[PDB]
Amino acid sequence: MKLNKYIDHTILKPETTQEQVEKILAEAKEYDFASVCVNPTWVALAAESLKDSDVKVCTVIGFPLGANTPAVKAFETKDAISNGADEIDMVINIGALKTGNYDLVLEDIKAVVAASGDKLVKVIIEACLLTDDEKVKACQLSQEAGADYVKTSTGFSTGGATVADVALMRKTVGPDMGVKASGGARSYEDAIAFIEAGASR
Amino acid sequence: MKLNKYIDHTILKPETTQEQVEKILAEAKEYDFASVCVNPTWVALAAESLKDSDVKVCTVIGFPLGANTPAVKAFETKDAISNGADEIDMVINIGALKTGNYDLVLEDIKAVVAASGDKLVKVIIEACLLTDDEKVKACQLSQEAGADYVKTSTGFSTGGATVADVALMRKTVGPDMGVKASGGARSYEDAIAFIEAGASR
Repeated sequence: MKLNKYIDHTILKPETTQEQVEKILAEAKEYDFASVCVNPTWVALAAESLKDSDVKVCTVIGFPLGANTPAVKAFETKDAISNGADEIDMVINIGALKTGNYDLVLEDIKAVVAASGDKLVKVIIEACLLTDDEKVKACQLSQEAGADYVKTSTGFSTGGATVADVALMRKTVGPDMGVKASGGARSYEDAIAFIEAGASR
Repeated sequence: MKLNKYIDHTILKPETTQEQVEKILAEAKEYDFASVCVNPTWVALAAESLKDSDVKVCTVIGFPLGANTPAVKAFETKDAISNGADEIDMVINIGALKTGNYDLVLEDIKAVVAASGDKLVKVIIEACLLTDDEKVKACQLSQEAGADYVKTSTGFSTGGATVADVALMRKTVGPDMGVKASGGARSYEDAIAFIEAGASR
């Protein structure tokens, strides 16, 4: 129970204005959600809005395509933290993973984690573009590189979280790593199903 | 009268593998296209493949949502150029522009131009998400900030270049700034229409 703390109040559409972000922040305080998720450009604003609030400021790194260099994702992480971010969601280098360049994927995630400091890092693996072997390998690489969560989706691709995917990730990273279901409409029914599949906080 | 020089051979999908990029490079040299456009993660690979050719290495900054901070876009620009990029396509801060925060838009584009050095900068305005006033102002800001091109689209939103948009951009920036038509599904016929509408190379 207490489903409100399973909700990351998210707004990441490119056309998003300040008014809409402020509306999201207001709703987040009023309904006491776990966090707000904004693009880096709003982090500062969010940080100022939620400084007296259990609600965390979450932002996205190398988002949503994850096709940046590790140096740039690291820099964007440290910048986001300097601007007031509490959590870091990065997008895995999907292309490198599909290429079989696991060394670069690992370097990438480690680059982001190193810059993170005491802040938690979630790695969006973008499951809808992956084979099952690639999902497993993405989660293993995420755990080895020292990430705290694996996340299903950006919400900007062909599909979001599936029960099978969530269960598979949970199986892969064990019980002590976070598994977040993202992407989708998304109804509370979906959230219940994902939690039952092994999704965490 | 010779269309191959209006073509920027582009591959930016997140699932893109090394083999596909190499195929794109091979096709680009073999048919003598203007450039290849890849995400930063491939710039180096492109730079080595096209070091002996007239074909330019083009990459994308703050792509495709343009919702990064100016420091990060500048850093990514410097990183890309250090990796061998010849041209820079940045995405305008669409949200700031829709907010009316023109100061931040201008600071953003100027940051990228400053980091650009002697390399050319195109500003992707993502026209499909904009009103006509915002399109005009995006082009004006791009011009004021010292960019060399205005571009219609990222190819990752609801629509790409339209003849009307191109004509409007050309009308806005005059005859000495570049106007590039990019985006969704593009037959040579469309390219003809856009060139006649005022698109450059």
